Amino acid sequence: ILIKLKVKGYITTQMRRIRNYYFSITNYIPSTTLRGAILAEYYNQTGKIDENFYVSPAYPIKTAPAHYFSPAKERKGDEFIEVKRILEKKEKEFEANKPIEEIMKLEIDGKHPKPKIGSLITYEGETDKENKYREFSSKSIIQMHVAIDSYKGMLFAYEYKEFDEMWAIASDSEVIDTVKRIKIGRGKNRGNKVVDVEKVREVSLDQSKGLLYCLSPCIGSLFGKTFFKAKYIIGDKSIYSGWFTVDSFSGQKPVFETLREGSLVYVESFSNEKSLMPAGLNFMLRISDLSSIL
RNA sequence: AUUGAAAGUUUUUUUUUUUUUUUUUUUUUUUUUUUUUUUUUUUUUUUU
Repeated sequence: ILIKLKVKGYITTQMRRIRNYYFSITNYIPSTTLRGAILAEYYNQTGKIDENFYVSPAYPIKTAPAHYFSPAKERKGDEFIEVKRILEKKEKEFEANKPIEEIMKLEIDGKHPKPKIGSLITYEGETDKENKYREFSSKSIIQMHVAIDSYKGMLFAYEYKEFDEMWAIASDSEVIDTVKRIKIGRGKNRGNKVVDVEKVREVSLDQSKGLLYCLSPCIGSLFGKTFFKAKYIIGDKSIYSGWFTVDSFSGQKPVFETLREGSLVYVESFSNEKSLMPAGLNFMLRISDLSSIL
């Protein structure tokens, strides 16, 4: 199921507390934060919360994290290209005994590109088989505040981010039906401008064996709980600081490093354990190209 | 129930002082109140 967020306002994101300041880190909005906001709205409306809810991280509309096979033609530019139906043209021979070092040959032409896995990329145009793309840059501001009882005693600062329409995939539930606007950010009761959630057409994506684009920061296994095994993993390491309930005591702030978002992993088998989509991770999917947003 | 939270960018400061729209500039120069008109006509210093 697809959702739409007509944000068009200044909101915050992952903060890096420094002394007493706060700084923007992720140019996008992480699934955990969204899920927390959407569940807080449910709690406000009713209070009965459910942990079976999963929502993909939202990204600016018509944008997507970058993967390895979507590099930038310039070593310092922001213009990205890739082949139509690349993953079908890629993969495939993964069934065959084809050397991976030969598989990841990006020298389609002279002056071969350099990729930046996990960056916000905006679709641009057709341009025959090689689709035009552009890196996404957002607007940020600084909001500093004073502390009084008439007379200053301390100081604080914040960094807000400007976003256009936002899109994300969630779980089919009445929660989104009964929730319309969600306070999002570090300061939920101070600093929000405008927020809303729009339901749109249902989305049916298939998760099965084969090369899959890990939208969320996937993790192969945790605490020995094996989720899936991958032939070859292409991406980057990430650090996860989120929330998950294990029913009984405790169940907050579990820190476990993971794969960076947009990493390419060739998984050939899964497991039937407690899926980590509600924990905001493991939102892989099979796509023909980045045009899967359509 | 967002990793997560709660702080007014606030107090405080007069756009104020110095400077006269001032000096010089005669409402005067010229023009005869003259010009035609007889203080005139009528009347016995006088009678019974």
